[PDB]
Amino acid sequence: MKYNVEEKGTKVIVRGIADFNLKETFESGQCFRWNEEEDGSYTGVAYDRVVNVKLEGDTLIIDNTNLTDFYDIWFDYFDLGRDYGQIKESLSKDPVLKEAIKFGQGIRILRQDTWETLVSFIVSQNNRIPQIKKVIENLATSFGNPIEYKGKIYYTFPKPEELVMYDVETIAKTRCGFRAKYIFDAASKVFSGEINLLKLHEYSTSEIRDILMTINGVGPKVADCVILYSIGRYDTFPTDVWIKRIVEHLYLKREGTPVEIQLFAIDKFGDLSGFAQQYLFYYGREMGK
DNA sequence: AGCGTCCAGTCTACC
DNA sequence: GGTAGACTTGGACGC
Repeated sequence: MKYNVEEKGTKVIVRGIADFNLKETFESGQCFRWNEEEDGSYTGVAYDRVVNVKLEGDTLIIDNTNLTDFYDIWFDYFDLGRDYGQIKESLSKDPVLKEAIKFGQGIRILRQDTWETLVSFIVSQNNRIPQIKKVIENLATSFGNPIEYKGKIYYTFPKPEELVMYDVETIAKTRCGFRAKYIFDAASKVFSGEINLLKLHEYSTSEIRDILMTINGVGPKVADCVILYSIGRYDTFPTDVWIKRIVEHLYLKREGTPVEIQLFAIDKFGDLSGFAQQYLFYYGREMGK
């Protein structure tokens, strides 16, 4: 992907943007901390930074950042290096995905922080999106570090070291419920060095699954989401109830277990299963099931 | 009405 | 070996 990048004032401008849409990306069910501003731009808190992203045609405007942070953080965050046009063309050979793609032509898989993704999807279990978004912002406000942008105070996502000194009940004050003990166990295990997140990409996909599932409250799904949305292993297909029913209704025309639904997609899509999972998800929400 | 009953991945208990 | 039922918080839907 070829872009013309320039620093201009307190913002960074990227021209030559393709296969990208803010609304579609931030509402594909992968992230939770990005919110729409009145002009249609999005403000979010990731990697201990607060930025506003705005897309005007093929021009991206990232406010409150510098050329150092753009290449070090945001280039890889929005996965700008990858060609989604080739991915869309390849997947479109299946007629079901072609129909799914036309509704989400701008979905890109974000490369989010390992720790935030882990805790975010620990919170996601048996939980609707609006509540997940609320609990995460509670954790941020309660235990995060304050940063300001345009007069308003925003909060970073709490690190493991910033969570270990609190009891379960204190964590439970974020309205997370029974999930509090899982967050407490997750924070304890990373803080002790018992689970290394920086070196986690060195292991195979199956090894990573096993490493993360050692944390109480992390099963296959949470582990899969961390693997896809944070590690960037795209040959995975994280199966939630929604995608199960989407793959059921549109392909097999029967009913299935999360295991066989998963093995059907990885077989059919291969190294592009993660992208396919995104197009079907947003298409699933667009059709209303 | 307002009060109820159901439900949005993982663990635990028990096969 | 496998899974049914419990699980916080809270919003939807019944009558």
